[PDB]
Amino acid sequence: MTSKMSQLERNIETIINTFHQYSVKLGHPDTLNQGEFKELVRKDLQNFLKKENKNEKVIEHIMEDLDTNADKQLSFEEFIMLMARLTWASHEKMHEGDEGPGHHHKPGLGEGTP
Amino acid sequence: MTSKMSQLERNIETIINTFHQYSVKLGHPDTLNQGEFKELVRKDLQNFLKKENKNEKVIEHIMEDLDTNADKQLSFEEFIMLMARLTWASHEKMHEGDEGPGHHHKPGLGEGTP
Repeated sequence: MTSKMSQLERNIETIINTFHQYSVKLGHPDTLNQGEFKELVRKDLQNFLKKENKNEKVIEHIMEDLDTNADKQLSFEEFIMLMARLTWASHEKMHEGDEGPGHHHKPGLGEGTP
Repeated sequence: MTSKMSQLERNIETIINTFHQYSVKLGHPDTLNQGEFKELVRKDLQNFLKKENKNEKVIEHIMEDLDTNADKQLSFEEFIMLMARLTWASHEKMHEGDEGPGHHHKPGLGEGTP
């Protein structure tokens, strides 16, 4: 086994460093501030949170409501719970209608895929 | 743009459904219980949390200490903060010594990669 690393672990690492590229805009990337968080959602989550991406104030809500440390910033733990909120959304997408549809939801969350 | 999906979003989705395969062992996968969480860490996080993976009691701690809903289970939000704990660890790995080493840490977190 050359690849000790696993599917989830690599996936987490990829998330961590990319989220941190938005976080690193302040230097030692220890957070996502209002601007960094908005951009983060605007670029990568633009699809999963696309409905949310259409408004700035909704993102502003996650921006500071999740700001448990109350600095208008998001620490690893704070933005990570954002991923849980999004997990609940992807939980709803997890019920793929393709097995037997009662009502069809859009791909990946809201996505249009041929 | 055929791939509306983004690097982080796909990465999150991959995490969600795989974590949920361990969560789905109970049916509607709404959690990771003690056994499901241990296995989850044991299989995928076995590398990132490898030092932790060597003990069961440490995983048991994350198992129920993170169990904010106090059912000896981990909801999406509860296991997601686990990923933040692991984010702090990967934050330490994020300081890749390869740019200019003062002290070298093992790859990806603890990994040995040629």
